[PDB]
Amino acid sequence: SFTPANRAYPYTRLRRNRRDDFSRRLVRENVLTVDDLILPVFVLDGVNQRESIPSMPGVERLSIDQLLIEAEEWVALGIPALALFPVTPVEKKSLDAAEAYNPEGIAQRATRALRERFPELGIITDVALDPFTTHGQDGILDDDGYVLNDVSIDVLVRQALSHAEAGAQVVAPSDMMDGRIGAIREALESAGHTNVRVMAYSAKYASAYYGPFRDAVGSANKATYQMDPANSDEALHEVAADLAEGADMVMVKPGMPYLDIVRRVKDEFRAPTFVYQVSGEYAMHMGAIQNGWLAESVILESLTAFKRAGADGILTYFAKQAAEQLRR
Amino acid sequence: FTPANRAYPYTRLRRNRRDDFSRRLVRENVLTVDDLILPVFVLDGVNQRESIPSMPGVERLSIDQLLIEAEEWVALGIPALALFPVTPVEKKSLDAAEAYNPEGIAQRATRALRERFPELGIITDVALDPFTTHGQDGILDDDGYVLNDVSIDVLVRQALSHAEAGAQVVAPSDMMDGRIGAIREALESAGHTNVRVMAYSAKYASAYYGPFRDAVGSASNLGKGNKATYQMDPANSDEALHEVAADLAEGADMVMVKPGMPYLDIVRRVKDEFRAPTFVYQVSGEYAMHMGAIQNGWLAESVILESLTAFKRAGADGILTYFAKQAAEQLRR
Amino acid sequence: FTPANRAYPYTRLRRNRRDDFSRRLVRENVLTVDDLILPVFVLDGVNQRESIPSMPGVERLSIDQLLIEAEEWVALGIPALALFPVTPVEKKSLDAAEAYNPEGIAQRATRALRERFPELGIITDVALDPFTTHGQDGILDDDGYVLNDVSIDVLVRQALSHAEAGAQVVAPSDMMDGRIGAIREALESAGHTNVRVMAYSAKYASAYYGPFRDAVGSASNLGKGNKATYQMDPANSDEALHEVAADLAEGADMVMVKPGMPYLDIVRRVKDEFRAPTFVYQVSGEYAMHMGAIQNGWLAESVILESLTAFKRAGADGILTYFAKQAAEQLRR
Amino acid sequence: SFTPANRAYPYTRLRRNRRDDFSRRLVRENVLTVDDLILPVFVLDGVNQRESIPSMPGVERLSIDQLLIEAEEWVALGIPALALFPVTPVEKKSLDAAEAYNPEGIAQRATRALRERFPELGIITDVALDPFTTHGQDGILDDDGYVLNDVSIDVLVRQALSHAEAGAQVVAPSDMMDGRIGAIREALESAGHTNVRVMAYSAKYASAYYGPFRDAVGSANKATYQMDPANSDEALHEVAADLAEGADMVMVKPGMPYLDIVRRVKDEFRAPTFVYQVSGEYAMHMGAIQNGWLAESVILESLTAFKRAGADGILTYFAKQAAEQLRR
Amino acid sequence: FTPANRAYPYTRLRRNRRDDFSRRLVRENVLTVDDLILPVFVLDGVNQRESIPSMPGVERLSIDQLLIEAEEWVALGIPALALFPVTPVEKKSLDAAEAYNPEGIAQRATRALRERFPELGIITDVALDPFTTHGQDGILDDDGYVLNDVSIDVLVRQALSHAEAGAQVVAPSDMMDGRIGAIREALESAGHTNVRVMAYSAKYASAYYGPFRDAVGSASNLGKGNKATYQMDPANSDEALHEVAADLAEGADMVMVKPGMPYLDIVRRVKDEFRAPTFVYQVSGEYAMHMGAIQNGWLAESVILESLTAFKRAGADGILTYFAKQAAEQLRR
Amino acid sequence: SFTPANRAYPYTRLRRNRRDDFSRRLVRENVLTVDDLILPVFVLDGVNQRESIPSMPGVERLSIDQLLIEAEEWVALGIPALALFPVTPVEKKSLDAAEAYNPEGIAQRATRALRERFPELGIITDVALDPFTTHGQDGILDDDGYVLNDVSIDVLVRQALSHAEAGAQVVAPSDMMDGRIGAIREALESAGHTNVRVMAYSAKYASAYYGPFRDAVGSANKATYQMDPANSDEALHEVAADLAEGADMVMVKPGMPYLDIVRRVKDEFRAPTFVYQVSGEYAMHMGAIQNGWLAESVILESLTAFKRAGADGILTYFAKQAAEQLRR
Ligand SMILES: [Cl-]
Ligand SMILES: [Cl-]
Ligand SMILES: [Cl-]
Ligand SMILES: [Cl-]
Ligand SMILES: [Cl-]
Ligand SMILES: [Cl-]
Ligand SMILES: [Mg+2]
Ligand SMILES: [Mg+2]
Ligand SMILES: [Mg+2]
Ligand SMILES: [Mg+2]
Ligand SMILES: [Mg+2]
Ligand SMILES: [Mg+2]
Ligand SMILES: [Mg+2]
Ligand SMILES: [Mg+2]
Ligand SMILES: [Mg+2]
Ligand SMILES: [Mg+2]
Ligand SMILES: [Mg+2]
Ligand SMILES: [Mg+2]
Ligand SMILES: [Mg+2]
Ligand SMILES: [Mg+2]
Ligand SMILES: [Mg+2]
Ligand SMILES: [Mg+2]
Ligand SMILES: [Mg+2]
Ligand SMILES: [Mg+2]
Ligand SMILES: [Mg+2]
Ligand SMILES: [Mg+2]
Ligand SMILES: [Mg+2]
Ligand code: NA
Ligand code: NA
Ligand code: NA
Ligand code: NA
Ligand code: NA
Ligand code: NA
Repeated sequence: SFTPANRAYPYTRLRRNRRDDFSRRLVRENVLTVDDLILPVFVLDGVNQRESIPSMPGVERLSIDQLLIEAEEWVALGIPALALFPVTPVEKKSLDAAEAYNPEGIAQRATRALRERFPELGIITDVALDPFTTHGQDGILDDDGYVLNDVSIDVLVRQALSHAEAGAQVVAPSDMMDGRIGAIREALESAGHTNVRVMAYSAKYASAYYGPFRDAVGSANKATYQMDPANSDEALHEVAADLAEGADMVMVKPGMPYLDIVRRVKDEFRAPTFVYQVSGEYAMHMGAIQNGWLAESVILESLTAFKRAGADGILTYFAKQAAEQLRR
Repeated sequence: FTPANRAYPYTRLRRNRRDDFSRRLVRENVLTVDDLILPVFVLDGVNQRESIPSMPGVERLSIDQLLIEAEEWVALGIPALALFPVTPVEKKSLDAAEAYNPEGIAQRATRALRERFPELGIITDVALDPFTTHGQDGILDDDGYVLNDVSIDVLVRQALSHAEAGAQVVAPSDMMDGRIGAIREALESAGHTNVRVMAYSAKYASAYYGPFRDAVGSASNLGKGNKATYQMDPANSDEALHEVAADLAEGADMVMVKPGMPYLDIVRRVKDEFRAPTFVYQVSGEYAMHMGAIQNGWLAESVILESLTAFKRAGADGILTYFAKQAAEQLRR
Repeated sequence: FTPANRAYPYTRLRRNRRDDFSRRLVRENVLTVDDLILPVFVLDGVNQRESIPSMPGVERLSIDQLLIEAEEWVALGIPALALFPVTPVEKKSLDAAEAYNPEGIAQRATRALRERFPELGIITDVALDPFTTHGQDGILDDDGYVLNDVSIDVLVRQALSHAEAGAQVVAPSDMMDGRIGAIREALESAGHTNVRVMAYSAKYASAYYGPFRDAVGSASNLGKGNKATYQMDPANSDEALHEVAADLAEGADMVMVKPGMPYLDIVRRVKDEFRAPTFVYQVSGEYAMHMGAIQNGWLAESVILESLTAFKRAGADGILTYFAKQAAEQLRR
Repeated sequence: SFTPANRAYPYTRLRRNRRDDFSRRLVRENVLTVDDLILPVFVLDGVNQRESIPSMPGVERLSIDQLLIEAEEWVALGIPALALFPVTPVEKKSLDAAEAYNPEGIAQRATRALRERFPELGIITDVALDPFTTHGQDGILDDDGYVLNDVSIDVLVRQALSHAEAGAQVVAPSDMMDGRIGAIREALESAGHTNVRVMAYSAKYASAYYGPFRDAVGSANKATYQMDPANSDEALHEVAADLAEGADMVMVKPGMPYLDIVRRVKDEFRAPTFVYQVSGEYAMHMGAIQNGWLAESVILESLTAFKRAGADGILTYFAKQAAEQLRR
Repeated sequence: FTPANRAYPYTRLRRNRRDDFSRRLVRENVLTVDDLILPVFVLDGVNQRESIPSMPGVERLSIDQLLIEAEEWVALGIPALALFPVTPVEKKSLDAAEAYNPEGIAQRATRALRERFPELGIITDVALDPFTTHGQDGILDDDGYVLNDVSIDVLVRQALSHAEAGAQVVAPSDMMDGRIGAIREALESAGHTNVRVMAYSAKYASAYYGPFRDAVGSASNLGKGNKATYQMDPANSDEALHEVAADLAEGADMVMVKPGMPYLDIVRRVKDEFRAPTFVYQVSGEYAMHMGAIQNGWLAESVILESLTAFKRAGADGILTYFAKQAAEQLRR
Repeated sequence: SFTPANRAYPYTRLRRNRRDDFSRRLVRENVLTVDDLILPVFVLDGVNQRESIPSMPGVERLSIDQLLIEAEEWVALGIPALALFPVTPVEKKSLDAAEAYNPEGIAQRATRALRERFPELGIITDVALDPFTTHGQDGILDDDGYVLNDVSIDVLVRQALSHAEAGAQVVAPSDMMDGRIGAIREALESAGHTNVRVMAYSAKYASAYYGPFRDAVGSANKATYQMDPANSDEALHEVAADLAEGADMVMVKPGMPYLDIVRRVKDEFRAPTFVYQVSGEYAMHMGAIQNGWLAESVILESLTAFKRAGADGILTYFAKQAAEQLRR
C-alpha cells in the first residue's frame, strides 16, 4: 500500500521534480506507446465503398478492399491490432442470428483477407449476436422478449469457432452472457484452437456512451445483462469468473467514465487488462476539438489516463491519430 | 477481495440484474443533491449576464443576478457554490493586490450571499492568476518562474479576506507547496477556527481546462509561463498520494482531485488510502464535451447522471460540477 | 494477488506469447531514453581523453571534450549526466577542502554544461573521498573511523557550492546518517529551493565497485579504512526500508539503490513500500562484466537492453548506467 | 508490510549497528550456507573423457566415470544436489526426441551410477526435449515450425518416468510447455512414484544470458513459450499454476537479472523457491575476475543476493568454489 | 498467503521430507554462532567461582575468572556477552548510586574485557534493582511505587558510565516509560554517537525469572513491591507493538522480547510489523527447566538446538541464552 | 495490521493502565478458562490398575474403571474433553496394525464406557498406527523400512470408523500421512457419521519434546513425515490442505516451542485452532517446580501464552491442576 514516510514541507517540496523538463521526464510514472493501441474498424459488405458516420466525425465505414488499403498505414505506424465490427446488411439478419457463424460473413471474409496480406497484424473479432438479430437485441429472445443466456451462448460458440477457422488470433465476446467465456474456451480447446486468445468484455456497463456506435453499425432491456453504472465490487466478480473460465485478457467498457474500475481490476488480478474508449468518448472529444473548445492535446491526455489507471491495451477510435502524434 | 470460488452456472451475475427491484437492492452507490457543488462565474457591475460559447448554457452573472439565480439553487437543495470572479482587466497587477481587496468581486459576492442565504455554503477561490497581468499562478521571479513562498504570502492575505467576508470554505487552487499549512496557521492565529480549507491536492496540468479559461478571460496568457512547474504530470499516480498526505498533515478539511472523469483512478486511490472527505472537479472541458455531444444529438441526456454517478462509485464525497442545477432538478423528480 | 482459479487447459499462458502483436499488447514494462542517466568521468586540463582498461569503451574526459561529447548525448535525448571528477593527487588533503572549491573540476564542469546545454540535467556528486588523501568517505577521527557529523559539515558546504554552480540535482553518495536532512536544511536556508537531492539511500558494501575505483584512482586506498562501518551489509533487506524512510522524511526528492542488478529485490521493495521516485545505479562492475562477456563473444549485445529492462520491471524510475549512450542509440532506432 | 515507527536522526543512526564486526554479525539478516547450493554438471557419453568449454572458463564436461570422481569432493564439501545436463551425441538426436526416454541415455545412466555410489546425494534430472531434437528446438515441431504444446508434453512425461525408474529423487521440467507439471505429476502418481520431487522451471525468461550453456551442450522462436523479460505479474500466474499442478519446488530463471521476481514469488506463495544463476551470469563474473577487474569476493556477494531475495536454493556453476570458501 | 489450490495427491508435503538433501534444500531457517549472546554473572573479588543450584552448569565468576573463560567464548565465535553483576549487599542503597560508580563491578568488568578482547561485544545492563536495598526496579515514592522519571535520571547516569567504560551496547532492562529516549538523548549530547541501545521493549511480568533471582540474590525482595505496575501482563499481545513502536521512535538500535519461548508469538508479531533488529531472551527459568529435564534423562540433549532454532524461525535476529557456549560448541562441529 | 498513531512519551505512558489491579483487569487482552482445556489420558488394559510414569511426575496410566472414577472430578471441574491414548499390550501389536480397528481395543472400550456414563464429556480418540505396530513406527513399512503413505491411510480409515461406531464425538489423526484428513472425511461421510469431528494434527514437528510420552505409552525416520522444526511457511500449506480436506479443527504440535506457528495459523485461516502442550513441556515445568526452581504460577502463565497466541483449545497434562486453580 502506502507509507507517507513523514514527508513534510519545506523539506519536501513536490515542485522540485516539476522544475525542469529533464526531471519531469525522469520521474514520469507512465508513458503511452503504439504498443498500447487497438483500432476498432467498421466493415462494409461491398467493394470500393466508404461511408461517413454522422455521430463519429472523421470515422469511415470501409469495404474490405478499402480496409486493406488503410491497413498498410496502420501497420506502418506499428498499431498492433484491429478490432473488427461488421456492418451487417439488413437482409442477413434473423431471429436465429445464423449470419454470426456464416463462413462468408463480413467478419470472416475480412479476417481471412487481413491474415493473408498482413500476417503480423493482430485481428480481434467481435463475438456477439446483436449485429445479426432482426431485433438488434444481444441474443436470442424468449416469449417475454428476454435475452436467453444459455441458448445465446450456443450461437456465440459456433461464431467464435468460425472466427478461429478464418484465422483470427483473438476472439472478443462482447455480449454480457454469464459463463460464455468458459463455453467458448471449452469449444476452442476441443476443436484444437489452442492458441486462439479470448479477450473477455468482463466489466461492461449499461451505458449511455454507446450512442454513436449504434449509428455506426446501424442499430439505434440491456439492464438485464449489462452492468449497472453504480457498481464497482461487482466488476471484480465478473473478472474473477472470466479469468477462471480461461480469458487471456479482460476488458472494462466504457473507459474514461470507469477508470476506477480499471484500477481495481489491474490491482486485484494482475492480469492483462484492456479498456474500451467507446464511440461516445471519441465523439465528445472530437466534437469539442472541432468546435475549438478543447486543444487536440486532450487526445493524448485521455489515452495517458488509461495507462496510468493500469490498462495494458486500449481500444480507441483515436488509434491512428495517436500513433501519428507518438511518432511525430 | 476473495472470489469465494463462485462459478457459473451456480453463480449467474445476471440474476440480480433480472428485475428493477433487485437491481435497486444491490445498487452500490447513489448520487444525491448532497453531493453537488455548483461553480459560478461572477461579474462586476449590475444587471450583467453573459453567455460563454465554449460552455453552452453557462452564464457569467453580476452579483444582483447571482442572488436571483441562487433562490432556485437553494430551493433545489444544492449545498454550496464555488465562486469564480471574472476580474476586470484594469484590476490585474504584478502584485495581485486585488486578491485581498475587501471590495473585490469575490469578497462582495460572499458578503451578499452570506446575508441573503445563510445556510448556503460559499467556497471562495484562493489563487493569484485572476489578479496578475501575466496570468500566471503566483508571483514571478526574474526568470519568469512562479515563486512558491512569496506567492503563499499573498494567498494567505486573500484567504483571511475571504474569512472576514464570511466564507465558510476557502479553496486554495494554485499548486504552491506548503500553502495549506500556511493558510491554516494564519486562519488559526486570526481566530477563524471553523473556516474550512478545501485543498486542490492532486490537480493536473490539463488540456480539459480550455473553456474555463474562456469563462474568466485567461486563454491568451497560457503561453506566458509553464504550468508544468507546479501542476501535476497526467502520467503520475503515486505522486497524488504524496500531495494528499501533505495537505492532510497541513490541516485540509477536504482534499480534491482535478480534473475529474479523466482521473477517476486517482479519486479511488485517494479515498482508499486516506479515508478522508474527498472531492472531485468535473471541469469546464468535461462539461463542454458532454454538452456539445448532447446538443449534437450524439449522446442522450442520461450521460449527465452517468458521469456524476461515476464520481460517487470512484469514492468521491462531493463533486464540483457545472451540471449541478440540471442534476439537482432531475433528482428532485 | 488472487490467482482467480486459472487452470490449464482453460488457461494457457503461451497464447499471449504466440505472436509479436499480442506480446506487445501485454508487455508490462518498456525502457525509454527518459529512464537513462549517464555517469561521466571528468579530467582537469584541456584536450584530455583517457581509456579505462577495466571499463572497456569508457573514457575520462577533460571539460572541453565533455562539452563536445555532450552534443551527442543531448541529441539522443539523454535527460541527465552524473558527474564524477578525477581529482588530481595534489588537490587531496586531510580536510577535503577541494570538495567546496568554486574552481574544482565538478563546479567548473557544472558551470560549463549549464551554460552550453541549459536543458540537460546535471547531477553532482556530494562526497568527500575524492578529496581526502586517505581515500575514506569522510573526515577521520583519531581511531581512523569516519566521523559522521563533522563529515556532514563538509558535505553541506560542497552541496551549496554545487547549487551555486547551477546544478539542478545534488546526489550525496557518502553513507553518513542524517546527511539528507542537513543538506536540505542548508539548501532551503540559502534559497536553493528547487535544487533536487538524489539520496544514495540503500548503498551496499560491494565488490562490484572495483572498476569505478580504477576510473577515479582510489583502488589503492581501499585497505585504509572499513567501508562496512557505513555502507550496508549485502545480506540486509529490511534495513534498506529504514534507510529510505529516513531519507524521504529528511527531504530527498529521489531515492536510490546501489548496486543495481545484484539488488533488484531491494528496488522492488523500496518502490512497493514508498511509491516515491526511485533510482538505481548499474555500477562499474556490472558494466565491466557485461562488456567483457560481449567482447569475448560469450554474450549477445542484446543483454544490454535486457539488463536495463530489468530495472524498469523491478520498479525503477531512472537508471544510472555507463550503457546510457549505447542504450539511447538502440532506442532511438 | 512496514511501519517506519517515526525513527529519526539523530535518535536513530543506522551506522551504530555497522560500527563493529560483532553487531554487524548480530543483525545480519541472511546467510548463505552449503545447504543452499546445487551444482549443474555437463555429462559426456564416453569414458576417461573431459572437455573444456570456451565460454565457461573453468567448467568441464565430464564422462560419468569422471563425474563419479569429482562427486567425492562435492559430497565431502556437503553440496546437497547435482543438476544433470547430458551432452547428447548428434547421432542420437531425432524429430521425435526418443532419446529423452532411452533407459540407457546419458541422464539415466548417470543417475543410476550416482544413486548407487552416493546414496545421500540429490540428483536433479533435466526434463526437456531440446537436447534430443535434431533441430534443437524445445519440443516437437508442427509444419509451421511452431513447438506443439501437448504433443511435446507426451514425450516429457515418458522422459520423467524414465528418470524416476533410474532413481532420480527430483525431476526438473525445464521446457516452458503449459500444463506440463500437472501431466508429469499425474503420470508419476499413477506409476507409484509418490516421492519423486518435481522442481518446476516456473518463471523462465526469453533471455540472452543463456549463451554459454548453448556452447556447453552443443546447441548454439523461444519467445512463443519463454517469458518476456518485461513481465513480472505474469510470473505469479506461472507459479500459481505449477503449485496447483503439484510442483514441490518452483524456480525463477535467470537469477540475478530477475531478483525482483524471486522476491515476489517467495512473498506471494511462501513455497520452496529456487533460482538459476545461469551460464551467462557465471561467465560474466568469471571473465571479470580473470581479467582482474573484479575481486573474487563478488562470487559470495552474488550468491548472498539470492538468499536475501528469498531463494531457498540456488543452481550455480559456482557451487564448488562457494562451498570451499564457506568452509575455509 | 495464497494456498494456490494445492491438493493431495498432486501435492504431497512428504516428498521434500523424503531425503536429508531435500530437507536441507527447503529448510527455512538455520541457527549460527552469529545469533548467540551469552549472559554472564560477575562477582567482586579475585579467584571466585560459585555454582548456581537452580541453574545447573552456570557459575558466577570474578573478573579474573571471567577473562579466562572469555578466551574460549571468543575462540567459539560468540559475538557478545551480556554482563550481570552480583552486587555485594553492602553496596545496595536507597539511591542506587552504585549503578554509576566507575569502580562498580559492571564498569570494571567492561574495561577489562574491552582491553583484553577488543572484538568481543559487551552489553551492559542498565537497571537500578541490583543497587537498591528494597530490590525494586527504580527509585520508590512514599507509597512504595517506582517513580518513572526520577528512576530514569539514575539510569541515564549509569548508561553514561557504561559508555565511558567502553561498552559497545547498553541494554536498559527496567521497564520505565520513555527511558530509551532519555538515555539516547544523553548519549548523543555526550558524544557517545555509536553506543548501541538494546531496549528490553516487551518484557513481561513472569514466573520464569526465578533462577536468575537466585543467581543475583534478589529472590527475597520479590514481595516488597509489585512488578505488575511496569512489567507487561502475559495476557497482552497488542500492547507489545506499542512498546516496540515507542522504543524505535526513541532511538533503540535493537528491540527485545523477554521471556523467550513462552512469547514466540510476540517475537513473530514484532519482527513482522517493524522489520527491525529483533532480540529475544531465553531466560533463566527456560534454561533451568531444559537442564533439569536433560539431567533427569527425560529429554534428549537435542532439545537445546530445537529451542534455539525456534527463536530463529519466529523471527529473532539474536538470542540471549545461557546455552550459548553449549550451542556454539555443537555448531562448530 | 498496525498503526502506531504517533503515540509518544510523555503523552503516552504505557505504565498508566498497569498502575492498578482494576485497570490491568480492564485492558487484559486474553483470559484462560476451563472451556480451553483438553486432558490427555493414558489408558491401561486391566481392572483396578494404575501405573506411575517415571518421566511424567504426577501422571498415572489408568485402567478404564479408574478412568471413570477420575472422570467424575474432571466433569465436576468443567473440563470439556479428554484425549485418549491407549497403552497397548505388546501381544496385540502386529505388522498390519489390526488392533487399531479392533472393536474391543482399549480406545474403543474406553470410548463406549465414557459416552454412556458422562454423555456431555467430549471424547477425542487417537487415529494413529504406532501404538499398534510391532516396530512402533507410525504406519505400515515397506522393504526399505519407509512408512508407506497411502497403505497406512487405509488402516487409519478403518480405525477412525471403529471410533465413530464406539461413539467418539471427535477423531484426532495424529500420524503425519499426506491426504489422510480427506480420506477419513470421505469414509465418515459415506458411512453416515456426519457429525463426527476431525481434529487434524496439521503442523506436527519432528521434535525432541516427545520423549516422556514415549515412556508413557511404552514406545521409547520420523523426519520423513514430521515437520522440520526450522519451517514456518510450510505449516500454512499443511493447515490449508487439512481445512480443504474437511478438518473441523486444526492443531499445532509441540506447543510453547511453536507459539509463532499458532499465531500464523490463527491469523491466516481464522479457523478453530488447537495446540498440544506436549509431555516434554509438562515434564520440564513439573521438574523445575518440584526442584523448587520455578513457582507453580508458571503453569497458568504457560497456558495463558497459548490463548494469547491465538489457540482456541489446549491439549495439556496440566488440565486438572489448571481447572482447579481457575476455580479456586
Ligand atoms: Cl520557489
Ligand atoms: Cl495550479
Ligand atoms: Cl560518528
Ligand atoms: Cl559510502
Ligand atoms: Cl511515575
Ligand atoms: Cl522491569
Ligand atoms: Mg452486443
Ligand atoms: Mg460475465
Ligand atoms: Mg501498465
Ligand atoms: Mg490558478
Ligand atoms: Mg501540494
Ligand atoms: Mg481554448
Ligand atoms: Mg462514498
Ligand atoms: Mg564515497
Ligand atoms: Mg542513510
Ligand atoms: Mg580492482
Ligand atoms: Mg515504473
Ligand atoms: Mg529447453
Ligand atoms: Mg507454465
Ligand atoms: Mg529464505
Ligand atoms: Mg530490574
Ligand atoms: Mg517501554
Ligand atoms: Mg525461586
Ligand atoms: Mg531472521
Ligand atoms: Mg504416530
Ligand atoms: Mg498433512
Ligand atoms: Mg482466541
Ligand atoms: Na501495453
Ligand atoms: Na456526499
Ligand atoms: Na523513468
Ligand atoms: Na536453503
Ligand atoms: Na542473527
Ligand atoms: Na477456547
